[PDB]
Amino acid sequence: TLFVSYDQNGKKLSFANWISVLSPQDTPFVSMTGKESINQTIFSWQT
Amino acid sequence: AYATVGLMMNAAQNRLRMVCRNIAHNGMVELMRGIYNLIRENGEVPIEVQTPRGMIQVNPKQLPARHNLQVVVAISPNEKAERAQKLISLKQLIAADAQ
Amino acid sequence: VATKLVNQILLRDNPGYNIISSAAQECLVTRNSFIKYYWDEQTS
Amino acid sequence: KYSEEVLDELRVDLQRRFNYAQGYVDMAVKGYAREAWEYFYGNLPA
Amino acid sequence: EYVPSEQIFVDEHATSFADAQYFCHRVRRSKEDLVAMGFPKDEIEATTQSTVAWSRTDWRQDIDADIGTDTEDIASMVWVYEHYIRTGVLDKNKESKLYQVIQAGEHILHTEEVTHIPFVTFCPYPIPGSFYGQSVYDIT
Repeated sequence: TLFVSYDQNGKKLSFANWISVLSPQDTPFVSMTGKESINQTIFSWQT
Repeated sequence: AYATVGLMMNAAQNRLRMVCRNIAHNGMVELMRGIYNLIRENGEVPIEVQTPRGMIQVNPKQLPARHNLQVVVAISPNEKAERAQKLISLKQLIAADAQ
Repeated sequence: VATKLVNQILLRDNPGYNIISSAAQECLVTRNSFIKYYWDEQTS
Repeated sequence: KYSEEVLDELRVDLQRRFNYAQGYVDMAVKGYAREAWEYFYGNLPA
Repeated sequence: EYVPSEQIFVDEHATSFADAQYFCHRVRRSKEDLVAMGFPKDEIEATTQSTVAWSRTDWRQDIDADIGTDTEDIASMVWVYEHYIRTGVLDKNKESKLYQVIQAGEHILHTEEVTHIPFVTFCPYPIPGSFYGQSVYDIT
């Protein structure tokens, strides 16, 4: 008796985490300056 | 090639035979393939045909593809003589059979 | 034809012995070495 | 052909790349090639 | 032509000429050829770790020496940056083609699309997943 079958909503879902942020992390130097690989802890050059 | 006595089973000779085989397959063949394309893509080329004896301007684009072409490198200086003996053997053979 | 062509180009025209011998001795100590090719375009 | 507004953009991407390529290949290769010749000439061992 | 390993540049994500996204060669060229391509009305046109590393493949020589013929001489020689790059000279929308590109100081002479990089490398004792191999030096 009285079958409505309208408001079940039995999915019972958890968090989804489709977030999107707009925190800038440009850092132009990482791309512009350059990149070198050294061995020791200290480096020196002459002028 | 010298299984007569020079059987080549020296780890010293083979750790060298590796390096030249690298230079062949990473280097030399990619220079040839490099050219065959470059040439296959520009200019007009002649060939001293002999049947009529006279440069045939072979549209280069008319050429085949690398697909179809095997290349070899590090030829023996004397491949000529061996090819010739192969030919004369083939010749004796083909003469042997009249069919 | 191809053979003739390349060979002529590489040895009889270009200094291919200098090229190959350079890209060997001037490689084994430099880790890699290079050979490069072009269509040249000279005009008098 | 290509708009000067494209070419003045291309110069930026082209140069930046070159900066990183130089910075890499120096530490990775040319730093060793320099001493490898001086070893070959027997200059290097002090 | 043979190219000294000192005059070449490649990106660190690359492992081979196919896979390279950016590559370059420093070339010494004549003002003549450049005149052939741009800027006729001016020819006064006038990196050291390359020059050092090559100059110390001997000692006699120095590649940045004053060769003596004055700069104005059309026959003068000049460094240029020839490049091969995969990039949007178009809109990124476009497939990322590979271009040959040639520049002098603040001038692009020429560009064209090309399928392939016109260079070959010789290498004994190669290393996988890499562009540059071993050397007899590294070993001895």
